[PDB]
Parts: sequence; structure tokens; C-alpha cells
Amino acid sequence: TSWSDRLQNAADMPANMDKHALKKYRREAYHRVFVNQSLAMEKIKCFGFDMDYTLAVYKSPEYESLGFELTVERLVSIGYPQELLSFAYDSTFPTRGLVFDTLYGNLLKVDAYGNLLVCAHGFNFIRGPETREQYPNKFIQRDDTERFYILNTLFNLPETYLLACLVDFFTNCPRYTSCETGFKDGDLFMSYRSMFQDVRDAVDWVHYKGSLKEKTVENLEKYVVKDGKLPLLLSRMKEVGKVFLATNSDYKYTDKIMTYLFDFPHGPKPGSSHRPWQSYFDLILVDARKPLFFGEGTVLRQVDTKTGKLKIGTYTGPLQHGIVYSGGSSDTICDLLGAKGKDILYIGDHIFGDILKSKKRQGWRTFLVIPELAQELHVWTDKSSLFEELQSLDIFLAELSSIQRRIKKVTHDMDMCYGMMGSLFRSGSRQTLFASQVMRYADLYAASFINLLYYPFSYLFRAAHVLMPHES
Amino acid sequence: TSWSDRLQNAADMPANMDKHALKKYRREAYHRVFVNQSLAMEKIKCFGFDMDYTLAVYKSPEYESLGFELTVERLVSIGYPQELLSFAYDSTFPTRGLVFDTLYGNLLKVDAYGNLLVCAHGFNFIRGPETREQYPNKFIQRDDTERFYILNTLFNLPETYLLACLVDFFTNCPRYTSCETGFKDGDLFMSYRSMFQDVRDAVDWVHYKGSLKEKTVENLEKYVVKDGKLPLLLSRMKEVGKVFLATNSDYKYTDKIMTYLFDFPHGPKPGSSHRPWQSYFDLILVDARKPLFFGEGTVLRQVDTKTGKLKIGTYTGPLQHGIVYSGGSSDTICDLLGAKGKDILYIGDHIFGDILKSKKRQGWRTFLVIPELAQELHVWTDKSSLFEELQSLDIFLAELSSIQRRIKKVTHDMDMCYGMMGSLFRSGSRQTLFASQVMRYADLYAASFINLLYYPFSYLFRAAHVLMPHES
Amino acid sequence: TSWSDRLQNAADMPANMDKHALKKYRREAYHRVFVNQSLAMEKIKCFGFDMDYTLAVYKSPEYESLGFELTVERLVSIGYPQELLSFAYDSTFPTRGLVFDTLYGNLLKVDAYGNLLVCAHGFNFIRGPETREQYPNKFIQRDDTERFYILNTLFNLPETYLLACLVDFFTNCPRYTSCETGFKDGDLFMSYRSMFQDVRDAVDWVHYKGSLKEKTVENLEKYVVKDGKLPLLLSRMKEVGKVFLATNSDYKYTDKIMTYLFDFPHGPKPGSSHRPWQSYFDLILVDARKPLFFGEGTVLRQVDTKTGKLKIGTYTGPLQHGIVYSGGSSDTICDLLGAKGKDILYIGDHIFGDILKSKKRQGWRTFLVIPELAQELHVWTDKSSLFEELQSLDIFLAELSSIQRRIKKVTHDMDMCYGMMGSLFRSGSRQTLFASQVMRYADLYAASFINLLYYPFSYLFRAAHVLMPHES
Amino acid sequence: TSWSDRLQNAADMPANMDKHALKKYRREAYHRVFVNQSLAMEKIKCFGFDMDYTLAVYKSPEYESLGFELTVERLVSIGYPQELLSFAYDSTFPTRGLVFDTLYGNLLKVDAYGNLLVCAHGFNFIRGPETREQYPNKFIQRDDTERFYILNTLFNLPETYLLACLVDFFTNCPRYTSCETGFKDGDLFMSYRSMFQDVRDAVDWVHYKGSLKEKTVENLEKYVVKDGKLPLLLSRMKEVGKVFLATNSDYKYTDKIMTYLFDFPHGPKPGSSHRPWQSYFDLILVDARKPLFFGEGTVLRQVDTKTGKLKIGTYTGPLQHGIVYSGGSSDTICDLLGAKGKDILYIGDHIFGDILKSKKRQGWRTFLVIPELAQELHVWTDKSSLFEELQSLDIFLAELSSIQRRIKKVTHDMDMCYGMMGSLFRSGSRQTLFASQVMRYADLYAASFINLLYYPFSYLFRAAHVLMPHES
Repeated sequence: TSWSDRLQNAADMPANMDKHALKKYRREAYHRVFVNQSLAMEKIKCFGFDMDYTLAVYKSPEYESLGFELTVERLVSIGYPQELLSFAYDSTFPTRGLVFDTLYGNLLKVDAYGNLLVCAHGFNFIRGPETREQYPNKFIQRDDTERFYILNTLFNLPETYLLACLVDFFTNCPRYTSCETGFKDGDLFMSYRSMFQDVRDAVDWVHYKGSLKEKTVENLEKYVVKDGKLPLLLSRMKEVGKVFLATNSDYKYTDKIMTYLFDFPHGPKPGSSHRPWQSYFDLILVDARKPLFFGEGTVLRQVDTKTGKLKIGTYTGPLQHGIVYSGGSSDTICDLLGAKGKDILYIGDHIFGDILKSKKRQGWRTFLVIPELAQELHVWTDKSSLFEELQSLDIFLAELSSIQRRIKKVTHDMDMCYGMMGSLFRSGSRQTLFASQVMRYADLYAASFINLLYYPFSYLFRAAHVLMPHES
Repeated sequence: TSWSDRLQNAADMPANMDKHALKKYRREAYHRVFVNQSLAMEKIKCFGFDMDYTLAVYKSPEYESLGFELTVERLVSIGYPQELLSFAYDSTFPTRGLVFDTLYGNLLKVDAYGNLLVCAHGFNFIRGPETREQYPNKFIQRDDTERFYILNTLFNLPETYLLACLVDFFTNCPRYTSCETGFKDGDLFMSYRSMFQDVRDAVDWVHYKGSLKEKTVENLEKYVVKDGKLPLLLSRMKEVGKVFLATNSDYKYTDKIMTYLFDFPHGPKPGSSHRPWQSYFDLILVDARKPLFFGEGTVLRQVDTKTGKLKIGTYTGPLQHGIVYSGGSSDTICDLLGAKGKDILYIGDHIFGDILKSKKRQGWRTFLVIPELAQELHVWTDKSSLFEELQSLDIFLAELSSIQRRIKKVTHDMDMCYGMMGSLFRSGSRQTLFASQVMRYADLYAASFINLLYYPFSYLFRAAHVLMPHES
Repeated sequence: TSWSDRLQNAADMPANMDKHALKKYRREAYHRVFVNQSLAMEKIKCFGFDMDYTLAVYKSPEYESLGFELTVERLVSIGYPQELLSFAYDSTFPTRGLVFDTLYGNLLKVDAYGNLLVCAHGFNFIRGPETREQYPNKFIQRDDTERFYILNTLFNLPETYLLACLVDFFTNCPRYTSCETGFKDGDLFMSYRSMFQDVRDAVDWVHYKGSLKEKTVENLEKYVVKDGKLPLLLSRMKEVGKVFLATNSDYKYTDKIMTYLFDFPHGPKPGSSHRPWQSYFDLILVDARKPLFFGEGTVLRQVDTKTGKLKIGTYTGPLQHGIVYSGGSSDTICDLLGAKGKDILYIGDHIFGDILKSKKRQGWRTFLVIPELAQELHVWTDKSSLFEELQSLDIFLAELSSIQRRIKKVTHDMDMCYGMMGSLFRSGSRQTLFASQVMRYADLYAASFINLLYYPFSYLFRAAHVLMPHES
Repeated sequence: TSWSDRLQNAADMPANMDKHALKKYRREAYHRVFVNQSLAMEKIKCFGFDMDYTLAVYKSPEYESLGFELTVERLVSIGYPQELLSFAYDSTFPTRGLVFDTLYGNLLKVDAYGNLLVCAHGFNFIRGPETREQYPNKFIQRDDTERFYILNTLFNLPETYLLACLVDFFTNCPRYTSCETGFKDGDLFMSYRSMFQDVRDAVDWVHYKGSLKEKTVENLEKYVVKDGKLPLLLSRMKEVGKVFLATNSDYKYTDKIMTYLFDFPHGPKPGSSHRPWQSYFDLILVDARKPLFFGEGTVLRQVDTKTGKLKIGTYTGPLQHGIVYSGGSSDTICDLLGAKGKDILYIGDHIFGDILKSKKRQGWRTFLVIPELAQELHVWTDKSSLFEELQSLDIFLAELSSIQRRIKKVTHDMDMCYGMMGSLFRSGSRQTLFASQVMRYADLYAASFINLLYYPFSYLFRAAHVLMPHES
């Protein structure tokens, strides 16, 4: 059972909008909205969305596997060895938010302070002492962006696995000599940095010039979660506020995906007339170029929705019914909808590029979708005894060395329940960078934004106050 | 009673090093070390220090007042009006960490997300609705450093007050016409931005070319806290590890100040031979140029300690007894002391420029000195009933509008106990940016680093684990 | 008769290598090498070449017309109006080296100091006084690269004409309102800057992703000058030194073009065995990325010449027979051929990107190919009486207002002999920027590098010494 | 006889303004204005000036020697060795426009293309072959400003000599070991780069914080050329146009110097009332910060001429009688005087920072003062036979190896007539970079701007047309 299997199982259920049923349903962790900062829903006047992995949640592992395959095929087409074609995507390896170290060719899982939690070279998981040779302080300076690339999006899952596959392959292939910073093949030297750039380039190519979009749209049921409750929630949002779409995707792809997401024989509820997807939005903006969108943005353009091409010129006119925008900036949205930042709840999956930037640059309210939570929550509850034992061991150690090997064992067994690179949110008792960023920049979070459907219009989401140590 | 009065009262006490007495003493909030991140003291092998406001804590309000007076005198000398000479420093106005908005000439107290907590134009404290005219989202983007300057050091206290004095003065002086972005004086327009730059320039001038250092050193008892327990603590640190000084100050000033701080008729304990200040350090580095120090730094130089001048050339030799370094980088320290970052506890007051940068760039352990805490803790405990009422009002409101005006009143009365700009750490129930940065980048904090004297050599400082909402 | 017609007529002649015949032949301006700086050919040890418009001179106006048509088709495909399809390339309009002013939508011909010589808005040539409205000092600051784009390559000829066509079209089309900085089409505003960027983008697209290369290679006789004397000259160069190719083009295109340029039933001379093009080069480097090539360059790669793809990795090996390089830097060439800059004569058409940069950054000797000279020289000699009258009028005026209108008339009539935008090298008696750059950065220049064939191996090219006014 | 002796001898002569006398006087090379670009004086409507080395020509070698001495004293005061005090300025060594190579510690004289003409390490003049070890192509890339500093101003003459003195001193002092990039003194390494920066810093210090200005103003007759013809020329300029001052110097220094330059018992002519210096200017601007002045400049301020301090605020008012400006930009001048660039003749000595930038950025007309020409012209005419022999040897060689050693000998003997680093304008038959920049950016040039006095109001300065080789 993948996280998208969980999401789709919940998607298949019709909405029981009885008030007691809703209250009962959102008690469950799976259908809950989690709160890092208090948020009064009555103050929200605009609800905004990203599309990819927010409205359109791609099914796992099928979509990652398609991405992986196409990226492999691209590398082979530019001259990588044929053996790459024997790789096959393995969803049990990558966890989101890993750091690729381009100097030494390692995948690293780090905490909020750059401390190493996990280090793998290819498929070899390096133990603490061997880690010190390359990381003397068990630390990386993560904003050294010339060296470190943080694999923070769900689109980065295939390349996370592919990087490890490639390091493994070159290491074990007798044609190459393993060196500290890459591989020697006679008079050719392939650094991990050059290899990483090739991978990054190929992933970008697959998305923008290759067949990934085409292959997705030709089998949307295979590749995209679909939920008849989506139009119900959007229609309810529109009763109390304005609704907007701001997506990096282009209009043609957006229209294909959104048309699919709304293709039911009814509109908001069973029995109601079907309505086009565009009718659910007060403002539709494509080619957003986030994160730049949250600063200067780009020139505001209008989409010719008949052709899918941009009209020639900058659009200087007002908001009108049926217009579709391209580019612009977050200020376009504010101006056209008559909103200030705190009137907006922006809903997305990209914890850096959208959620962090909308919060930091504009003071928008934020709702982070974390699709993996739909399954991570099942693991968390099913294996609560391991975490609780781990807590009790940390307690017992602190008030006091057979305990230390035991702390490692339980940490390992716990982490392995999630996958080879452990939980998105922690390794044993240590929180990841990703977890820290969620807590810091997402006001609200959940496995799906659909969980908003189970809270009433003016619900007050409450987080407990944070006190300093000297205040406690 | 100022915070430095509290510090000096505690400084005057001799050290009772009986183990029960120590344990009893550190129970008290005033003598406690507060813990944001767990830290095993046995793993610390090097203790490093800043000098100014860390080892050498300048007395308040006398030192701020001297700075203020000299800065005023400098502005008058460059052509500001004579009325400036009638200003007098008022310690009840400024709190550290305020933001000067150079566009509109306001001092702002903000939370970690840039939300406005307090806004004052001169001495006029602007209420919520009037604030919306200039700050439509009650928000600033604080890293817009062309517009906003954050007054984060204790050296910035005099200019914090001086900015408000100047805005008040120009506003109420009939020679000038108040405009949205500054003041018109016929065919001269003085923007708040130009005024701010003049103030900043004058403060820098007073420190580097004016008489502030000279006036400080001619009356050190007036201006600098002195504690006979300082050599005791440093001597104890040296029994278990290495001790270093890394200061932005120059050698001549450093030597004057440090000589004063160690000028007792004894060394570490009463009855012991006096030892020169330099003997307490394994490594002494001046002209550090932090924060650049924590990246590329500057060329490593050697001080001729006879003349106070730099020897000509880059120093390429080893660590030797009696050598004093100038410039260099944090890597110099690591190399020369044979330390990795996590072996180092760096002790300082500058929450951005030293503590944040040493943590983020190098993974050093950090101890933040917050001198104002020595008095803020007295206010916190004395007025606990106001905060607790505030908590109970927030609770009672949330589970449910005569309450809202009551929440404002109690918030105001609480804040005013600290001063006109409230607590360093909060306004009512909302934490400041400064508080958030302390929690994020200081492993340990206290009103004085002397509080380390009351914990045993291998003490384990414990912070409770942080759990995410869905983990709780 | 176009310049390429002149070049091809000379190309069709066999080489008479009798020493008297050669000396007689190079007397003629058409077959001469012109000298700005003295150059001792015996000191040249390496001869280097660019390919496009140097070895492979594209026929005019056919190649410009193909580029124009494809660029038009691309703009229409992205949403420009259908009327664009009625444009047809006109070789009588553009001269190379014009400046497009993106603010006001003008093509400008300027002197070396930025003084306006000619200003056209669409097809309207603006007279002196009307020019002052937009250019009050009849001057532009040409390195304001955000505003001005200098159209310096022969590849820029189609877009030079297309820009004027588009300004004309939008100006005269009643759907649009002409504004100072662009065109209003209801609620769309198309600035000249956005229009220019679209044109630039489309030209780049045609070259790199469109059908221009394909259409060229399918009819090389239509599109490329071919000269059986090319292998003779290259073979002679190889007798006295090393020969290299450094081209921005890719290997596959390079191989197609070069194979065509050497496709005769003989090698260097009639009767000799044909030899592959690669055999004429000691070093072949593609994907050069000039001008960056003359600084840091890019990573040195090796071409797999069987597939046309790059081998994976940086190439660390030596120069070997048959190897083809990609990327690298000018230092690669120097190192591998054992040359210093002054031992190299670099032969190319790109007066900025190759000739200026190789001279300024590396001190290479330079030979500039100026294909238009093959026809400009015919105009220069045929209309010498107009220029001489112009000289006599400037003389007679200076030693002294019916003369001023006469100076304008003769200037106009002279310029119009070259085309609507006049000579590449001057307007009347005023030299262009392009002329000044030729004099400054090209040691030698000619209509074709083939003219080197007519000078003996160790010829000394002589330029007269330049004296200052006070030295004269 | 120094160049300033020549200037002062001519300064002591009264103006004979008879038209025949003037025409006869300007025939002589010493009193001539030299012409690189034709310039119609009747079109000039504004005459602008720099002060230092333009209006105020400092006497040589006395002023260089004072600068040298004070710079030496500053270096000793910061810890350089006492032996520096035994140096004494030698005007026979430095020529203006040399390049200091901070890598290898050489002074280089280069041509316009970066080719080495002269290379000295300390006082050792390195011959051609030994030069190739460090400069394999006898070439430097002069805009590598991290490595090369071009000593282009007359203020740089003392440091030119001091750099050579220091390299000599350290080389020959047995305490130091000479290395390729600097000097080793035990565990101190002084690179030529660090040494150069110290020198540069010290020169700046002497000018801005040391006693150079004070020592100059206390003996103006010793240090500054004074010419009673100065007010006559400025008064004549004011009859036909506007006159402005734009100087980097501050008001107080400007007022001292200018007051001295106008301190005669008469005004424009003998017998006329004395008038204050300010009365000769329509616009006076100090603290100009050229070259930035010719781009964005700085904020426009007004000087309080009673105090010498700036008024507080940006000056927004009009041009009024008696106002003195500070900062601003070249656009301030244009706006306030109602001038376009070509209406302005800007008169200065700084061939980069003023003349080049005013021409390139604004299209101003330019008059370059070259004080050394007042003596270089005497050498040029007195030793014409050496140059002519050199020309005849170059001719005879070219149409054809006892000649090559002869070309070196005559080149050496010629150059040595000017000084150890030869003529400002050439080494033998090769022009310097400085010469090329004069020809390129100065419309007019002369040893003094006073030479304008000898040409009538609407004189037409003529330069011959430049033809390309193929046009000739």
C-alpha cells in the first residue's frame, strides 16, 4: 500500500456532510488538518492552489517509475552505457528531502542544523566512523549550493534513486576506477558533479521536451488520483471567498489535467450539473515561474485559450470572466482579488519554492500538502511501540553503554519500517530538515487539502503557544 | 535597577564551590543556564569567547548614554541642528531588536514572520488601524535590507533611541514640513533613509575614530562590569579543554579591557598569584572581522604585542606560546587547536553575527549571553500574574469581544513593565523575532556565561524533544 | 551581383601558383590582404579557423532569405499575425552593425563614439532635427546593453530587416495604436523591447531547434560557397605550421559542411588523391562557446565521431591523431599545440566575439574575414569620384552654406550605392563603429582568407606607423 | 628643467592679445593645442574644469617628493622597516602609466595591446629573453584588475617610484628571502600583492587623513603653478559661454587652492579690479566622485560655504547665484546649464576617470591636459635626429641583423633622454597604452589648457580624416 493508494481509497468515498459525521471523520489522523500556527478560517478570503502534487496527485510508484524510465532512456540516448536500461525504479529506496553531495557522490539525510543522520554511497550505508573521513564534523553547510543539491520535491524521487543506482553501477563496473570525486575511464574522468548535472539536465529534459507529459495524459487513470469530493470542496470555498490557481505548468497541460480531475457525470455533488473546471476559479494563472513569482515575477500575459498560445503583448486590462493569465507576480493576485496576504490561504506541496517563499516574502497563510503522510501516518501509529521504547531509552540513558547499541538497533528497525532512507520527518528521535521546515513555514498541513472539507466554514485551528526555556 | 546592576551585584559575590551550594545556586533563574538543544559538556574540548558584551559587559545606562552623547555631538559637528544637544538618553525607551523602516521613519517590533507587534513614529505609538495605511498586511519583508535595518546589538541601543528622538524633533520643529518619506526644509529634503545613514555613520565614527574607546578606558569602573569569578571559571575551563578569544576588537583596546577584567590582587582564587590575562588563553585572535570570519575570513596576521601594530606579512608559522593573531578565519582556530566544530562551545552576545553564523556555517556549539535577561527575569517572575491572566484570556476567547479589549489592556500593562518597547522576547503572548532566533541558534543561553561555573565539568544540559503535530 | 557572387566567381578560378602570377593577382584590391598592424608571417606557427562565414561562407541573399522566412514562420507559429507571411527578405535594406534601440524601436548606424549617422523607424529614415526629440545629443551610450543591441554578425542580417518590417507593419496596421515605446492593441501592450526579444528568441530557435541547418545541408550548392583552392591553402599552411579548427558549431553540422567544402575529385591540387577534411587539421575543436572560450572556457570533452555524441567525462589525455575535442578553452589549443598567442593567426568573421576577444584576452594575431568587402570594394572603386568630391567639399568648407546641403546630397547619393543603410564602413566621410573595430582589433583583413594564398610563406605585411599630432 | 618649470616660465609671461602675436605664439609646439578630432569652438557653449593637475598644476618634483615622503612615513608608522626613511624621491625613474604586476612585483610599460615594452623588477631592467619566463607571450591582459594596477595619474608618480624602491630594498636586504611572488621573513610572508595594497592604502591615507593637504596649503608658491593669464582665459570663456567646475576635491581645499590661483592685485587683466574665484563660474560642484559622476552619481547636496560643511538634505532647488553644489551627476550639470553633451568642452588631466568616461558615457567634448608634455616636447624636438634614424632603420630593415642590435641601441638611447622608464607616449617606435588612450578619447590636448587663450573664439580645430587600408 503506497501513499497514493491511501489517498485514492479515501477519494473513492462520497462526502457525508452531516455535521456529526464530519466531526467524527476528522478525529482520525488520516483525515485531519494538522496545525503549526493558529489560523482563524473566517479571516481567509481567498483560497489559492498549485496544481502538480496538490490538485493533481500523481500515483505512486507508477509516476515515479515512468519518470525514472524516461530519464534513464534520455541518459542512454546521450551516451551513457547500455547497462542503465537494466535499472528498475524501487520505491523502497528514496525518501524525499535528501541531499546529494556532488563532491563525494553521497546521498545524505540531515537534520535542521546540517548534522548527518544517514549517509549512503550508492547502496552502501556508511556507518558513523567511516563517515568522519569525508565529514570530519558529521556536518554539511547546506547552503553551499555549488556542492549540495537538496532533493525536496516529489518530482525529485526518481533522480534520488537514479543517483544511487549510477554511483553503484560505476563503482562495481570493472571498466571504471573509483576515485574520491568520481570515476576514471581511461582518459575520461567523470566527476560526481558532472554526473549529477547530467541527471538533473535529463530530468528537466523529460519534463519539458520529452514524452513524460504525453505519456501521463494518455493514461490519466493510471497516473493521477481523482476524487469526486474535489469539486464539492472548491464549490464550498467559493461560497465564502475567492478561489485561484497559480501553477508553474502551461495552459495546455493544465487544461488536460484539470479537465480530468473534474470529469464526473455531475458537478459539486452527485445529481448536480457538471460545470467546467475553469468555473471553480475566480482567477487562473499559469506559467507562474514560482519562486520568482513571489518577488518581481515576470510580465503579465494573457492566454488565448482557443490555441493555448500567449496573446502578443503585456496584459494591462482588468480581471474579467473567462480570462486566463500567464506569468505575473503574487502582487497580480493581490491586486486583482483585492486581497492582502493574510487574507490568503495558499495550498501547495512545494515546501521551499511555494510555501516558504509565499510566507517569507508576502506573509500569506500556508497549507502544505504532504502526500507521503497518507502512508507515513499508518506506519507512525502501527509502530508507535518502537518510538515509545526509543523515547524511554533516551530518558533512561540521560539520567545515568549496552543502552547505546540498543538505541542504534531500535532506531534502525524503526527507520526501516518507512524505507531504506527512513521517515520523511525523522531518523529515530532526530527530526529532519524537512520536518523543521514544515513546522516553520506551513501554518497547516495534511496528507491532502481535501481534509479541509471536514471542518466548518469558520473553524479556528489552534496551535499551543511556544514558551522559551526561561519562561517555562 | 538595570540589568548591569543585577550582573554587578552577582559579580561582587565570591564563589562558594561546595557542590551542594552550587546545585542550590543554579536552581535560581538568575544563575541558571537555559537549554534549547541538548549539550553534553564532556564533549566540549574548546571554549571560545567574544570580548565586547560577553567578557566585557558595559554598564547600563551609563555606557549607552556615553555612546548617545558622542553620536549626538558628531551629528551636530557635521551640521545637524543645535537642538540635538538638548536630547538626553532614556533607557526606558529602546528595547533591542527593533527594525528601523527607512521608508516611513518608524521603529517596528516584529515577530519571527515579520508581523507588526509595535510601531512607533518618533514617540507616537501607532494603533492597529492607523498602521494599515503604511503596512496594509501588518507585515514587513525583513530581508529587504535596502529598506529595513534590524537593530540587533547592544551597541545599537543608543541609535535606537536617537532615531526616535530625531523623528520627533523634525516632526515638531516648525522649520520643517513633515512628508511621508522625510522632511522638507525649503529646498532641502531630508529623507528618513538619509537621516538613518547619517546616524549609522556617526555611531561607526564614534567607535572607530571618535573618543568612545578613550572615554571608556579612562573610567573602566564606571563603564565595565568586573567579576573576580571570571578567572576562576576560565581556569576551570582550561583544566578540561582549550580556551580561545576571537574578537572583532583591536589588540590595544582588547589589552586595556582584558587587563582591567583580570586586575585583582589574586589569580583564579583569592590567595593565588595574579597571572596576566593572556595566560588564560591557548589562542588569542583579534581583528576577527566576524561574520566574514566564519567563511573566507581574511589573511592571518601576527600582532607585535610590544607596539600593538601588525607584523608585516601573512603569518605562516605554528601556534606558539605568547603569539597573538589578527584576522584569519574560523578554520584557523580549528586547525591550530585540533578541533572540529562540535568540540567547540562559542560564547557570545551577537545572536546574528556570531552565534547564528558559527552554528549555520560551521556547526559550532553556541552559548548566547543576553545581558538584559539579568533584569528581564526579575520582571518575568514579579509580573507572572499578568502573563498567566493573559494565557487564561487567550484560552477563554479561543473556546467561544469585551475579552478582546481586555486582552489589549493586559498586553499593554504587561509590556510597559519592561519599557516603552516592551520585552526583548515578546509583546504580550506573541514572541519576537529575537526570541525565535535565540531558540533556533543558541544551544544554551543565560544572562551571563559566568553561570557555567555552577555546573559540574561533565554536566549534560537537556532540552525536551520537539514533536510534530501529527506525532503528538 | 552580391558579395557571395563575387566570392564564388573568384572561387571558380584554379590556382596559378607561378610567382609572378601571384604577385600580379594580389595587386588587385579584390585579392589583397589589408594590413592594420605589421605581421611577419614567418613568426606564425599555427593557423586557426572559425567555420561559419569563414570557411563556410553562406551565399547571399539566399541564406539570409531562408533565415528570414524560417524566423517569420516561427513568430507566426507562436501567435504573431498572419500578415508577417507576406514579408519577403530584401537584401537592399540591412547593412551589418546596426544598433537596435529597444526603447524607441529604431535602427541606428553609429560612429565609434556613439554619434548617430542614420536613424530609421521601420522604413522611415528620420532627418537630423526630428532625431533630436529622442536623441537630444545625437548620441547613444552603446554599452547600455539593457537598451541597445548591436547587430554585428552576418547571422543578424535577417533580423535587422525583420525588425524594420515589424515596426513598419505595426505602425501602419489600424488594429494597433502607435505609442512612444511600442504598440497598444486594446488591453495588450507590445513594447519594442518585448518585440525585439521575441525576434531574438525566434532567430535562436531557428538555428538550434528549427529547420535551418536541415534545409541548408539538403542544398549545399545553393547555400554555401565552395572553392577548390581551399584545400591548397590549408595544405600549404600545414607545410609551415599547425592548423586548427575552433568552431561554435556542433560536430554533426561541422562534419556535413566541411565534407561538402572538401568534396572535389582531388585533394590539395587537381590530380592529387582526395583526403578527408579532418586530415587538414592538427586539432579540431567543436562546441567552442566563444567568447567564453577565451576566458575560463568549459570542460574539455571528446567527441565520439562515429555517433556524433560526446563521450561521458572530461578528457584528460594528450593530443592524438583522429581525436575531436568539444568545449575547452583557448589555453587547450595553446597547450596542445605548444604555442604562445603571438605564434597564432586566428581567422574569423566575428569581429567582437572572436577577433576582439582573442586579441584582447590572449594576444593572438588576427585575420578578419569580411565577406561584404568582396562587393563593397567594387562600389568603392566604381564610385571613387563621389567620395573624392566629398573630400574636396569638406576641405573647401573647412577653409572658409550652399556647400552644406551639397555635402548632404553627395553623402546620400554615395551611401545609397551601397544600400539603404549605406556602407558597412562609413556614412559619407564618417567612419562607422564597425570600421573602427576592424582597424583596432584585426591585424589583417580581407574579403576572404583565401587571399593568403597569393602571398609567399614568409611575407612581411606592413602597416605605416601611427604618430601623435604633437609628433607629426 | 622639469615640466612644471616650463609651465611656470610660460605662466610668468603677460598675455599679448594682439591678433598677430597670438597667431605667431600658437605656431610654437609649446603653446599649441593638438587635435585628434575636429572641433568647432563656436559650437561649444559650456567650458568645464577639473581642479587638481588641471587648474592647480602641482610643481615637480617638489610635490611628488612631498607625497613620497609622507607615504614612506606612513608605512614606517604602521610597521615597515626603518630603512624606508633613507629612500629619497627620484624624478628620473617613474614615467606615468606604468602597470604594477602584483603577482611578480614588476613595473611594466605596455603598448595598447598589452605587449611588454619595458619590464623592471625593483631597479633591474629585465631583457627580452628573461622576460619570457614570467610573460611567455610578452603580454599581459591589462583588465585583469585583480592582478594589474595601472598607475595613470600624476598622483601615482610617488607610488610608482616607491614600489620599485620597496622591491629593491626587500630583494637586497639579507633578513628576507626572495620568492617568486614576494618575500619570506621567517614565519611571515609578504606577497607583492599585500605590499602593493599597503602602498595604495598609505597614499590614500596621506591624501585623505594625513598632512599632505595641510603641507601643500602652507606653502602654495612652492607647490602650485600660478598664472595671471588664468583669469583672463576664464573671463573670455564666460563672454561666449558658461563656465563650470566639477572636482573630486572638497570645498575647503578647493577654496584654498582656487583663492591662491586668483590671488593677484588685479582681475582678468592688469589694471582691472580683483574678483573672487567663485565669480568666474556659473556652476561650482565639489565632491564630484568621478567617474561614478558620469553614471548614477550621488545625491545632490549644497555646501554651506561659511562653514565648509554640507547642508542637511538633498538639494531640490534651482541654480542660483552663489550656491555651491556637492555630489550630483553629469546630468546635474546638463540640466542646470541647459546643455547637451556636445555643447560641453570638459578640461582635465585624468585620461581614464574623466576624459574617457565623459566621452564614452555622455558624449562630452574633451580637452586633455598633459603636464609632462611641457618638457617631453623639448626632448622630442631636441632629439628628433634619434627618432628619425630609428624610422630610417625600421624602413631599411623591413625592405630586406647588425640592424637589429642597432635598433635596440638607438631605442635605448632615445628612451633614456626622457628618463629610466622612457617617454610617456612611446618606447622607441612603439606607442604606449597611454598614447593610444589620448588619441582615442581626447578631442584636443596640450601641456596646459591655457593654450586655448591663443586661438580665437570660433576657431575650427581640424584633424585629418582616418581612412581604412582598403580605402587608401
